[PDB]
Formats: sequence, structure tokens, C-alpha cells
Amino acid sequence: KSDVFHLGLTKNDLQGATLAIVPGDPDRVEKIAALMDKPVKLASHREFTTWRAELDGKPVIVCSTGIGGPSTSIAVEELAQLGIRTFLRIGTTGAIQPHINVGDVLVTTASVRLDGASLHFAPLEFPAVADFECTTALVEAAKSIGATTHVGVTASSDTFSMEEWQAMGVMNYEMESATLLTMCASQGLRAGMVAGVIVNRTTMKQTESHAVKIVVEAARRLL
Amino acid sequence: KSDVFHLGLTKNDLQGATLAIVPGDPDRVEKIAALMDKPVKLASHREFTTWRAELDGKPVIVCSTGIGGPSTSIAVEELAQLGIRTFLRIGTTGAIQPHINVGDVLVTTASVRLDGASLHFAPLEFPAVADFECTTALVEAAKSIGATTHVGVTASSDTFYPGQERYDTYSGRVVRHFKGSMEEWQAMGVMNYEMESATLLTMCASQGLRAGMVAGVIVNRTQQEIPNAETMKQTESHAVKIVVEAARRLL
Amino acid sequence: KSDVFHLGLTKNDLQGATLAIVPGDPDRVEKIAALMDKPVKLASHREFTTWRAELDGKPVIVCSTGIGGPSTSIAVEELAQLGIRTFLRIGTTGAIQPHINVGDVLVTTASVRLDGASLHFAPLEFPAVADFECTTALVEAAKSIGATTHVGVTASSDTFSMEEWQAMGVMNYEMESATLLTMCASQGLRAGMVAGVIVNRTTMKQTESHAVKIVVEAARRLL
Amino acid sequence: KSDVFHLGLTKNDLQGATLAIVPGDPDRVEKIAALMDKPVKLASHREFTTWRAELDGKPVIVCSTGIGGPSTSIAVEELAQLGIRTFLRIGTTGAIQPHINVGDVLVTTASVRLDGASLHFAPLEFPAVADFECTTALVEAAKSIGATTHVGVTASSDTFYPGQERYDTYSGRVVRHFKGSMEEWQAMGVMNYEMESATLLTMCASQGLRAGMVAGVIVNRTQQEIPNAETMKQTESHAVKIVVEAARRLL
Amino acid sequence: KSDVFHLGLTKNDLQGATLAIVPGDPDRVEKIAALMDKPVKLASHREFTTWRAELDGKPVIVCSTGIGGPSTSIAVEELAQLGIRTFLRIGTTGAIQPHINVGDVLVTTASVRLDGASLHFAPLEFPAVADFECTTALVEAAKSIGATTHVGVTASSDTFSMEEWQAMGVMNYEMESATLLTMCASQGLRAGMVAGVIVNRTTMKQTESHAVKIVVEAARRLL
Amino acid sequence: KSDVFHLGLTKNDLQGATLAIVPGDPDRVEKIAALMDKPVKLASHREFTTWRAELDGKPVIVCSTGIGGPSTSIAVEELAQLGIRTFLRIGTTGAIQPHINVGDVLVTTASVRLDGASLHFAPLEFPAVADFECTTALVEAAKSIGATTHVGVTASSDTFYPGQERYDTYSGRVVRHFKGSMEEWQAMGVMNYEMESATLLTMCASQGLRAGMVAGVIVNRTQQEIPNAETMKQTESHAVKIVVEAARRLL
Repeated sequence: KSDVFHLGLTKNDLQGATLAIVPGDPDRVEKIAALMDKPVKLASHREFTTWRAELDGKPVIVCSTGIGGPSTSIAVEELAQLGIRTFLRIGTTGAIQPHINVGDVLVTTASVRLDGASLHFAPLEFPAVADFECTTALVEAAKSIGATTHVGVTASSDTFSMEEWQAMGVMNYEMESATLLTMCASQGLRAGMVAGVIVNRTTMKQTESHAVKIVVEAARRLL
Repeated sequence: KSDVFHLGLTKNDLQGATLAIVPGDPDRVEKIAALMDKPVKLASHREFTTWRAELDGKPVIVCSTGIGGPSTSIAVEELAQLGIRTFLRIGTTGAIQPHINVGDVLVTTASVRLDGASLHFAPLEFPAVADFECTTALVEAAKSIGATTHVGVTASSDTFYPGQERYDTYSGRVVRHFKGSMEEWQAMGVMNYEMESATLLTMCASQGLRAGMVAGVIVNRTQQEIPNAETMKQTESHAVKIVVEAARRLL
Repeated sequence: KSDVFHLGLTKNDLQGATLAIVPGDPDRVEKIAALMDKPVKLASHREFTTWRAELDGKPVIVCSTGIGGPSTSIAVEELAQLGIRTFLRIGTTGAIQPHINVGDVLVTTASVRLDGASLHFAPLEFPAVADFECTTALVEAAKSIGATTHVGVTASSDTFSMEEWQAMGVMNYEMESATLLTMCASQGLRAGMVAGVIVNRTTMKQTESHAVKIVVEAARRLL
Repeated sequence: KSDVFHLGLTKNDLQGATLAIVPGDPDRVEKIAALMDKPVKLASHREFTTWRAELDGKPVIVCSTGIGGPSTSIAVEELAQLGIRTFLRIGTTGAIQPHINVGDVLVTTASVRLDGASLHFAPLEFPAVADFECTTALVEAAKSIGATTHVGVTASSDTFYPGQERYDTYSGRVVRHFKGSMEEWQAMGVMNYEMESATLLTMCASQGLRAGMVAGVIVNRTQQEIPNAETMKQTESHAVKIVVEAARRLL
Repeated sequence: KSDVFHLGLTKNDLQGATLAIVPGDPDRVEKIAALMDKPVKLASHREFTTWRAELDGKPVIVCSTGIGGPSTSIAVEELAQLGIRTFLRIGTTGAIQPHINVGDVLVTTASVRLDGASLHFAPLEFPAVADFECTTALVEAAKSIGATTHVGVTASSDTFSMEEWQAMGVMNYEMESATLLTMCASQGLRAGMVAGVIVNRTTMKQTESHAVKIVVEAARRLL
Repeated sequence: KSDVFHLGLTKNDLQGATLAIVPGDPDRVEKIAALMDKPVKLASHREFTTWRAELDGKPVIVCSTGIGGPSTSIAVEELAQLGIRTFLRIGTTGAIQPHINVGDVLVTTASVRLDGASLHFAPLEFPAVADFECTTALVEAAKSIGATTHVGVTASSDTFYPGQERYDTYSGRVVRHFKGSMEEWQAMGVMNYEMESATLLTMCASQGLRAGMVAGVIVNRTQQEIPNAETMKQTESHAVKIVVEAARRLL
């Protein structure tokens, strides 16, 4: 029996890991893990596929979050129960700012809370802010590989106007950040987020790959 | 469109099916489909696995929704554009009422909308109500196999933990507006918590689609006695039989 | 002195009744009662006119509710204090769906909560749903007399856009259902609602009469 | 229109009256009207009973509103289309302040909007305020007959039970947001609860009409001693005298 | 050390005063004080400048409030701690009603609560109403000098549509009244407000001067 | 415009400065400016006092905001129309976390929006976030002089009393929605309360301006020991040094 309700993991599986890289789906999980040492698939239940690997001799976790705040909230809480204290989200997004180019990397400082799940953790007035160390590490890792990076606000909703968030400067949209960032910032957990710009309605697997290297390199600076 | 991104289906694959049984977990799709005739796998992507089968000669679909409102809305919407007009949610759940026993079956008339996704289809004031024909079919099917059935309100929350006022967690605490909410729902007659019915019921009720929901009770946190871990798998099979018999009546 | 603040009734008046038919005004109260056996006028205070009658040898109550949630909340609570556990609302409405015809009967499964009173009983997230047995009994009674019936959502507000609720499928509008349904569904009381379609902006006393027979026949199935 | 559906009146019946005294209960209309000159009954439908009378030679109207905001809004609106520009609400109420005694009179300056109807005339941020000339007239009239008067805020709730945090009920419970609300209103200086002033004051304040409100205190749930059941009927007569004398000054 | 966190005053400074005239800025404070007897400047810290004076032999306070609800809330609470029980606000505003003329005087009966601070004292449903005595005294003082006066609703926000509040009859806009009135009416403190109409987008220092005399004369009737 | 009403400045006075240090109190402007080169006073009206100075050869501005969001929004907006694109808020604050000591320095990453003014620039869902370059500069400057720094969330309230759940007041009470709020913010990791950052951060984050915030801790209401009343003035100087060094890096 695992120590958690959904992930199907026990504390021993993590072998002392305190950091987890949290992408959306299993395919990406394996990709991330494959960049690191001693990659081992630990469990797979529903949307939650967890691998374990090592960075500079220290164990790190990679675990899929599924779609939306709801599913993210489960993986995040269960990983925290298992000992994870630092969470780094990696994804691919579409930018909505004309000065942002495909291939560029977006580091979220905070999210527009347009979801439902974030509210189960804090009133709307509480900001969905990324941890400073985590954001720093991500910005430095991106710089380390010559990526063009934008650091700012991301809009996060439960749905899969554009003009208003664009005037407010929001760089892009996605569905899980408000939850991740809020639940971490309101519980003493550190979270950060990086996304590769694969489209801009205002070349593509390379971007994802470059985003994957960047989350891994940020992790190395955070352990 | 004639195909859909997430499910990976074309309309032709459905052979004109207009009813779908929607469990949450893709691993339970094949088993529900196997209960009917000519079961065949159509696709499988992410947590969206769908099979087709025949019931009384009519094509029927079984497709998993994954966890949560957002994931569920993507499934329903795609199935809807593929021709599905009737959705039967089948699940396993915990109960929050003392008089409800593991092995009992819950049929949901409407849900408390503690989610985000449902709000994109209708404002909060709109009820996350289940279609009467669907509810009727599900209740009569449960009565057919002699199940003990509870018909009422379900609370649909975007979280498994704080929204269901669980304190067995990393923080050990729950945000203000949720503190004491479980007791309120209980005193108000809510049968159980789950996470997808708010978006499913609201989407369908607001878009002229029929949706209904049944679930077997596998645990009860208000009861001291723990499930028979026997009676649990029996309950899941039980629920599956119910939802299939209900589809039979909605063809 | 009555046992209640407004209805002017004592528990004995109900003679053990546990079901009440709740129309809006006194004129309709007498009409309903007159369909049943041993009809007796019990009290009349302000908007609240209560008769007692018998259905298949069992006593039933008929009591006017007045206008809106506020007044309904009073009659409903006081009837509950007196022992009523099942409430059936009967009214006449205007439909807003093109496929609904005058003369048709509308059975509400749940209401759009646009009132104020419903909130004094439960947060807006709680659904204003009709009890399943009550809805069933109403649908069966309508069928028993060959009525064309529609079963769905009703919009309920305190005011005496149309296009939006029409696209959401709401069948019609009225002012008391959100309160009735919410206060009953959140307190273990059973409620159901039926209305005769007397207009459709998208023959008339017969409709009301047919709605009256239907609520009475549903009551018979619920006792 | 030249007639109105609910009240059953034509403009001519009012003989150019522009002031109306609006009690809640139709059975108290005749008695208020009888205090003035040439009292005549005009109509009576549902809980809407109206009489006309003369005060200092000017036609004045008395019309009941029935119970609740929705019923009240129908009365005010119709009277307004018939030419009424000044409304004086007269009532009997309970108090929630210990220093307020049965037999005392309350004149309302503004109301806490715990209702639904008022929101159709102005957003919550708008104050349910009473017209200054009306309030002035009512306060000076109370002082004229030597009443003990309290001038302040009234809480106007859509329910008699949970909204006034009554626990003497079928359920014995009150929804979250209302739990402890009575104590808050008290500490904030609210004098009493009633059910119609929010819609009356907001309608009038937002539509350039004058409205004012007076009520006699017939009970006090914070006091142990029960009313003299003598002093109660005296209080109602008392209030009636006040509202009539106030109309006298607003002609 | 003062008895309060911001005003820099001790209870003795007030010499028993229980009434305070509360304008927005220090310049106006001196003007008001100068109308009275024995005017003495007591303190000046940040936005808060307090003078003490006498009206008909009784001590009265004049204290600037600064800009907005936030700053007003501080002066109001601290003055209350020091013993003030009656607060009279004086300002100059722009009217938005065509029938209101420059030079006219506006006495607020209640405010549209469009600010943030008022909510820290009471839920939005609670009315931001002026005390009856205070409003009376102000109306009588205005009448005493032949001023054309309007008594009604004022819109109060944190920002430095017009058409909607105009149809609702609101006479004008300002930023501090919702806070003043709400915090006083919800704590047993008496508050009133008068403003001189210096503009009407629908001669000028005289108006202010006439508004100043009026607040002072109202104070005299309230002590 | 080429001038601004409230600050009393023309664009030329700023000599092309695009960065401003914004303390709250005008009496602290000269001292911050004196730390840099060629300090000169430009204006002084109400609580809006501004000086100009040079840092590493570049003109820089120092301007006080006064107390509260509304007053702050007027300052920022005017400075913005005069060419300022980078704002560094410098202040003194109390802490609400036991592990935070007087003399420590707080650098704010984002604020809980408990105010009214911020809402005019963006809806509540928008985060009152600080610009990353500004935050970075402030954190590295604090590390430069060896300060003990805390980087996190600040609660920005429209009141000093009820919004910071102070019970040491005239009423001795706090409105419902604020009762127990202090403990929630604490458990959620909020470092301190202040009153202007919500509007400053939201304005800038939503308008493509950079803003950052640092403050020295001069008190701690969760600690029994009272400040050294020595270490307090040292803390203010400390914070001033930090914000100046941070500007140095943002030129």
C-alpha cells in the first residue's frame, strides 16, 4: 500500500528527494527524467506517472500532474506529504504578447487567478506568486543556455478577453499555475514555473526540449 | 471538425452512437464495455480511453474523463461534437452521511458547485441538475438489481483535500471559507463529495444534453468500521451493472 | 393562540397531515381544496389562507404562500413546524421556449437561483433541486390525464436576459421556486413543483384547472 | 396605463394624491384612514387594499404592501405610476437593542440590505436611505405626542427566521454566513429587523421619490420581560398617530 | 509620547473635546479654526494636522484627514480613542445633477460605498448613513446663512458610470465619506457631512468659505 | 500635460529621470536624497514632496506617496506621466512572523490585496506582483550590506486597525470577515502588513512599469520583547541604504 491516496508511492521511493519537477503529462515526465542520472520509473496511476532520477548525486522526482488545478492539487499535496518542498513546473504555451517570439522561454513571477482550485487554498486577494529562489534559478538556467527569456505574469483558468489580459501585460495562458503557485506560496512550499513558447497568435519540439533542459538545470541550482 | 484533438476519434468511429457511459478512470473502460456486445477499443490518449459496444443492437460508447472538471469538460465537449447527447457518469465514492453504507448506491439529482470549470458554462445561480430521464433510468435500474439507493445532492469540489475539508494533510489546515463546510453540507443532506459532476451536469443541463450520475459507496469517513475490501470491488461491479442497465432504458 | 407566528394554526388543525399543497393565492387554495374530500377552511391571516382536506382518507393541507421568496419562506417554515414534510407547488406561468405550448404542463427539476431568500438557507453553490419522488409523482399524475409535459429548469427571481436563460434551456420564470426548493432540499423536506403554461411570448383557466388536478393527483401518490 | 394590474386602481381614484401611507397589512388600512377626513375604500385585491382620505383638505392614500420585498415593490411601483411621490411606511416591530423598550418608536434613517428585491433598483453599494424631509417629519411628530424615539439603522431581511438568526425553528440551524450575524448587527447599532424597508428605501432613493419609515416596538427578544399585551395595541395606535401627523407636515 | 499611533496627541490636548471637524487638508484646518475662539495648533504629523479651538466656551477639535478612506480611518479611530464622539466633514465637490448650482451646499444623508476601507468596518449591505442630528444641524446652519442646500446621496470611491449614479440621483463624488459615515454609523459615533459646490460638469473660494462657516455653525448646535 | 496638479512638477524638473524611490513620508525624502549626488528639492505640496539627485551620473527622483492607496495612486500616476518607469518603495514596517526580527529587512514579492484602490487598475484575480529585476536588485543590495533578508508576501490593507486585526481600539471589535484573518495570513506565510503596496504593485504590473519594495522591520507584535528604540532608527537608515544601492543596479 502506498503512503498516499493517488500517486501510489511510499516515502522510501523518493529516497530523500525534496524537489519535484511537475509537467502535465507522462510523455514529458520520461523526457525530463532521461536528462538526468539513474532514471527509474516509480509508479503510474491515472494521470500521475512518477519517475525518480539523480542530479549531481541527489535524488529528484518527476511526476505528471494531469489537466487543471484539480488534478494538480492532488499531485502537489501528495508529493508534499512524501517530503517534496520544492516544485518546478515545466510546460509549453502560446504567448499573447507581440514582442514574445516562438522559441523564447517564459518564467512566471505570478499568475492571474482565474481557476477554481486556487480558492480552496486562499481567498482571491492572496497572490499566486512564484518563489524568488525558484524564479531566479529558472532565469539563470535559461541564461546558461542562451535562451531569450521573458519574466512576468501568466493567466491561469479552468477553460481550455484576450485583449484585456494583453493590455495588463500577461504573457500567456495555461490551466495549472494559479493552483500550483497559490497552494505552494500559502503553505511554505517553494514553486517556480517555466514554459517554452511554441505559438504566438499575435521549431516547436526544440522549444519543449530547451524548456526541459532549463527546468532540469534550475533544479540543479535549487538542491 | 470530423475529428477531435484530445480523444483521438472521428465521428465514424462512433457508428452513430448518441449515448456514452463516462467513468473517470481509463482502466475501467474495457470492463464496462465488456459487459455489453461487440466491445471494441477505439482510442486511448492521456486519460481519455474510449471503447464502443452494442446494447440491444444499438452502438453505445464508454469513455473516461480523467480527474477533475477541466479534464471532464474536454471529454464531454468532444463527445458532444461527435454526436453524444446522453451521458451517464459512473463512479465509486465515499459518503458523508452516517445512514449511508458501503455497498449502497448513490444517484445524484444535482450537485453543489464547488468548482471552477462549471462556471464557464453557466453562472453559479444555475443548478448543476441531472436530467430527469437519466435519473429515472438509473434509479429504476438500481431497484432492478435490488440495490440500496440514495437519491439526492452531491458536493462537487475542485480539490480532494481542502474542499472536502480533509485535515490529514501536509499543512493540517483548511482555508477560512472551507472551515466547517463539511458539517454544513452534511446538515444540509449532501450525500457525498466527488470532483467532476458539477461541470458534467451544468454543461449538459445548459446545452440541452442529458446527463445522469450513479456511484457505489466504497467508504464512509463518518463511520468507524472500515470497508470490507471485498465489498468494495463488489460495489464497483454493482455500479457498472446499474449504469449499463440504465443505458438500456435510455436507448 | 396558534402554535406559529403567522399561519394562525395549531398542530391539531392539521389532524396529522404531513403534505401541503402550496399555491400563491387564496383563490387557488379553495379551488384545490374543492377537488378533495372534507374540505375545511382553517385560517386566514395576511397572505396565508389554509384549508384542510382529505385524499383517499388521509388529511392534506392547502396553504397560500403569498408573493415571493420572503412570504414563501414563512409559510414553508411554519408548515414544517406544524408537521408538514412534503410540499407541492402549483402555479401558472409563461413559457420562454418555442417548443413549449400553452396548455402544456411544466415540472421543475431545479431552479435558477436569482432571488434573495434562497441565500438565507444555503450558499449560492447549493442547487435548488426538487425532490425525486415529488417530481416523479407530478410527471406521473400529468401523464395520467394526458397532459403534454416538459421537465426541466425554471428561473426564479424577486422581480415581477430572457435570451440568455433561453439558450441555457430554462423553461420559464416565477418568483418563489428557488426559495421553496432550496429551503426544502437543504432541510430534509421534500418539494416538487408544477405549473400550467398559460402564455408563451416566443384556453387559459382550463390550464390552471388541469394543473390543479395534477398537483392533487401527485399528492395522492405521495402520501 | 391609467390603471394598474395588482392594486386595481385608476389614477382618477387618487384624486391627485401624491402621498401614501403604506402599512403592510390590509386590515390596518381602514383604521389608519379613519383617523383622517372623508375616508373611502378604493380597492382590495390580494393583500393590496387601498383607501383614500383627506388631511387638511388634501387627498391622501393608504395602501398595504403585503409581506416581503417583491410584494412591496409591486405596490410602490404601481402607486408611483399613479402619482405618488412620497411614501410613509408605518409598522410594528421587535427590537434587538436592550435599551429599547416596548412602546418606544423607531424612525429608520437607512437599512441594511439583506434582501433580493432591492438589488433590482440599485447595486448593493447604494444605500437604502430614507428621505430627510420624511425622516424629519416623522421624528418631529413623534416628539409632538411625547413618544420615546430611536433614530437609526434597521436590518431588512428576506426571511423572518434564518435572516434574523432565529433558532426556534424546524431545523434549529442557520446557514454559515448568517451564523452570529445578529450579534454583529447589534454591536453595530442596528435597532431592529423587518422585511420591506430595503426595497422601499432603495426604490425611492434611487428614483427621486421620498420615503420615510416609523414603527412602534411591540416586543424585544433581548429583554426577559414579556410585552404587556395591552401596551402592544397602544403602540400600534401610537405609531399610526405619528405617521398621520407626519403626513400632515409633508403635504 | 502621544496616546495615539499617528496624530501625535494626548488626551489632555483635547481638553475634554468630544467634537471634531474633519477636513481633508491642513490649509483648510487652519481656516476652520480661525473662525472660532482660542485657536491653537496642537500637532502636525504626516497628513494629520490638528488644531484646538472653542465654540461658545467649549473646546472643539479640527483635524485633517488626508486623502481617501485609509487615511481617514486612521484619524477617525485615533480621534475616537482620544474622546471624540461627533465628527463633521467639510469639503468642496463637483456636483453631477443639472439642478445643483455652484455655490450651493450639499448635505450627505448617505454614501454610495464604492471604496475599500468602508468594508473593513461593515459588510457592503450596511448603509453608509449620516447621523440624523448631525445632518439636521448642518441643514439648519446652512439655512441660517441663506445657503441653497441639497440633501441627498453622495458617491464615494478610491479613484480620483457618471451617467448611472446620475439617474440614481447621487448629487456628487468624493473619496472619504463612505469610510467616515460607515465607520461612525457602525460604532455609535455621530457623523455628518457638508460640501460646497465649486463645479458642476452638467465664485469658488467663497463657496469653500461658506461651507466652512456652515460646518462651524453646525458644530455649535451639536455641542 | 507637461505639469501635474498634485505633485507640482514639470517634466523638465526630472531632467529625464526614469527611476523614483518612493517613501511614504515627505520628511524622509531629503534624507534619502542626501545619500546621493547633487540633491535638490523640486516641490512640496500636501504629503507629496519630491527631490532630485544623481546616482552614478544619472538623475534619480525621490517622492513621497503619503498614506494609503488613493494617495499613492495619485503619486505613481503623476510620476508615470512625467516619465518614471521604475518605482522602488522603501518603508519601515511591523512583522507578523515570530522568526522575523527587528532590524531584519523584508523584500516583497507580491501583496495580498486587501484594499480598494488597486481594483481600479486590475480585477482581484490579478496578482499584486513586484517586478523581478527590481526584487533581484533589492535582494542583492540587502545581501551586499550583510542584512538579514526575508523575501515573500506582504498583506496590504486599507486600514491600520481592523484590517490588521487590531483590537486595541475604540470599539474593541473587528467586522466578521476580518475576525481571525491575522492568524490565517500568518499560517499562510505573510510577512507583515502595510497599506500602499497593493496599489503600487498592481498599477505597475498591469501598466508595464517596474516596481519593487523593501522595508526594515522596526517592531514585531508577535514578539514579547520591545524594540531597542535605537535599532529602529538604525533600521530605517539600513533600509535607505538598501534602496539606494538597488537603484544603483537598476539605472
